[PDB]
Amino acid sequence: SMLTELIASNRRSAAIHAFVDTGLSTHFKDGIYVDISELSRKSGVNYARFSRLCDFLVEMGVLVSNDNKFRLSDECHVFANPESFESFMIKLEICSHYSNAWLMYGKSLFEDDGKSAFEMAHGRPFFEYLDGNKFLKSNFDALMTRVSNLIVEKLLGIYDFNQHNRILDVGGGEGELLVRISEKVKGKHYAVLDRYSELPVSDNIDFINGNFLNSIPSGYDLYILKNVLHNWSDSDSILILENFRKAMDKNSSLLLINMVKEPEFSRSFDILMDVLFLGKERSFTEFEYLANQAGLVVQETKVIDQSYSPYSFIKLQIK
Amino acid sequence: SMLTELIASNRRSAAIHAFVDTGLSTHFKDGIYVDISELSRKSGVNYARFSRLCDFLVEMGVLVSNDNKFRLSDECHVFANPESFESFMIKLEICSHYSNAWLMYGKSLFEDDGKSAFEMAHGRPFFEYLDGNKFLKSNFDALMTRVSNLIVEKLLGIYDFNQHNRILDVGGGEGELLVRISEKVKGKHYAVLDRYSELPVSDNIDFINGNFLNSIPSGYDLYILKNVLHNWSDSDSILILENFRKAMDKNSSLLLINMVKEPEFSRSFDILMDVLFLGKERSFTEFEYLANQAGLVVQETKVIDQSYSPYSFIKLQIK
Ligand SMILES: Nc1ncnc2c1ncn2[C@@H]1O[C@H](CSCC[C@H](N)C(=O)O)[C@@H](O)[C@H]1O
Ligand SMILES: Nc1ncnc2c1ncn2[C@@H]1O[C@H](CSCC[C@H](N)C(=O)O)[C@@H](O)[C@H]1O
Ligand SMILES: O=C1c2cccc(O)c2C(=O)c2c(O)cc(O)cc21
Ligand SMILES: O=C1c2cccc(O)c2C(=O)c2c(O)cc(O)cc21
Ligand code: NA
Repeated sequence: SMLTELIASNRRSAAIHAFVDTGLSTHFKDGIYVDISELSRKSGVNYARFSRLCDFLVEMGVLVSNDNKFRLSDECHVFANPESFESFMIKLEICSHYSNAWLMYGKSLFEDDGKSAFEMAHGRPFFEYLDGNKFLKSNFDALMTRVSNLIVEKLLGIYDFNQHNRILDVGGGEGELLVRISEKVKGKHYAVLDRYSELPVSDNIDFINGNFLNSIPSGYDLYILKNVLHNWSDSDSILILENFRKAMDKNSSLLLINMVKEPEFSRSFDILMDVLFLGKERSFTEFEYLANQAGLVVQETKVIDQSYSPYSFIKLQIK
Repeated sequence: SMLTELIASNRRSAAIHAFVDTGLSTHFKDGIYVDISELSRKSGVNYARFSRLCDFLVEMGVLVSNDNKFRLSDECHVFANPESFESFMIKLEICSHYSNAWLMYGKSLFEDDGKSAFEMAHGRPFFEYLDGNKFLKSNFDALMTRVSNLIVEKLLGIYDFNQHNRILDVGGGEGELLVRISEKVKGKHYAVLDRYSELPVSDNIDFINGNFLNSIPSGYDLYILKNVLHNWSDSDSILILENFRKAMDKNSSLLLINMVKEPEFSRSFDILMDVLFLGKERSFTEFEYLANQAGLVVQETKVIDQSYSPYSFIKLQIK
């Protein structure tokens, strides 16, 4: 049936997880045809059982079968690279913490606590729990770094960064957005604000330990907020954009950059943001509405096309 | 993207799970259009957050949206019935025990210990663990009961049960197959062999606590073995069929009934049998081979069509 295979959709995720997390996928580099019998002798993986997994991977379109051998498909070459963002995605997707968060999702819909399904399972909100968990934090921060590394080339193309002097990336994570921007845009003051127990170090990057719910530091003329607001509710999103308006002067600009809600694409991510953060995906006009409540105005609006999702580039300034 | 939504396939299962497990799907009986605002006041679910889950269910084809109201699809009416086979399926599919089993699947490929990924996660083989876990056993036994109730109509159609006198259903679970056969085929002796701590009770069904790995009891002219062999290896499958031969005489008949591997259908179930049992999916000829190794001869092979999978009906006698 099609409904029973829809019920059994998790089996598709778990099969890819077993293929990628073990490191078996890293034997399929440069679109080579792998002999599974030779892979069995080299790595010690069970020939008969892994051959059954490969047949299911061929069904999913991850592998391609020819000449009694298997290659990764054109689109699934990323699984050969353990450094790829797709590798970090599946490692987090069906991990025990996410699984337990999903099992509290149903129950979380009836609660008016303000606690996410993640918090009900674990006892702390996502980012606070990550502070005491290397696995979740390292994989999450790594994923955020890879997607930051992918988009940066297009950001520099669509927006002139040389017109600015003092740049702050609010919730910048490991800080790879401004590090890569600073390499191609020279002789500027660069700062990255996030929650740091230990401050990261990089040449001409000012790492700040702070909280964007409490306050943003003033005196900067370019502010960046990439993939933050979709981890928050409307009220918290307004509170963040309010703290920008207090900090920002007349000359200042805020680049609200985020994955955007387009009808054509999947709502699956919208549900994940509800489970992990009690947040949501938003459209251009939804982002614009929250900005208007905070006391900000939309000057420019452009779309950035990434492989996995469309992005919403919004240049905001104060009233 | 197509790759990231294949990676995020677990989100479909988990979204259906939250919809069914809570009992929100039971409000969508007989294809009625549910107002979510009305459902919010009645049951107490968050309006905005459940509305977002419904929009994702519309994308999956579980719900249909017309005039800001949601009904179940023609195929997905089953989710309205909490005692449906599909309702028990999703309740087991992404439960913590299955999740932890899948997370040991990758590691289990490199072991030649004879331990399933389930046993590696939980410390005992599947059925032995179900003895000390009512959640898994009651849901599993219930699922096996519902699929037994679905097939019995077609099974009575394609085989003459009136010719037989003494009937034993080996690994018959709660015994719903023989109970439904006994209701229409009257005046026969009926017995259901399985692993019972406490014997089930039913009108003229002889429930036997036993072990088909150890021996099958002799003195029956009809034997049934439905959806057992796909929970076992080839050697264990041969051991069971050998125990049938030693039990059976020249006039005896064994109905080997099981979900069969057809190229057209998904390999997803084959991987689940590997994770849970170290079992496998098998074709007609593969089933035929194991029977011939055990010293059984095929009399009559037929195909039974079911909604979710094709079934192999193999009549076996000794020689
Ligand atoms: N109260 C808070 N103050 C500052 N940073 C916070 C915060 N709550 C969450 N964050 C940070 O917000 C980030 C959200 S993920 C986005 C990371 C980065 N901007 C990127 O696009 O790749 C995380 O790095 C998290 O640590
Ligand atoms: N060693 C053993 N001896 C007897 N029954 C066993 C067994 N190991 C597993 N079983 C039983 O085999 C069944 C597998 S599921 C099949 C149940 C039923 N025949 C149906 O098709 O619906 C379970 O009920 C399980 O309890
Ligand atoms: O894959 C992503 C992701 C990709 C691109 C941009 C993103 O922001 C994310 C993101 O936030 C995210 C997440 O919060 C939790 C996840 O398990 C996975 C992802
Ligand atoms: O849905 C089934 C199922 C359906 C029909 C016939 C079956 O045998 C099964 C079965 O065995 C099974 C299982 O062993 C574990 C599961 O999580 C789900 C199922
Ligand atoms: Na390896």
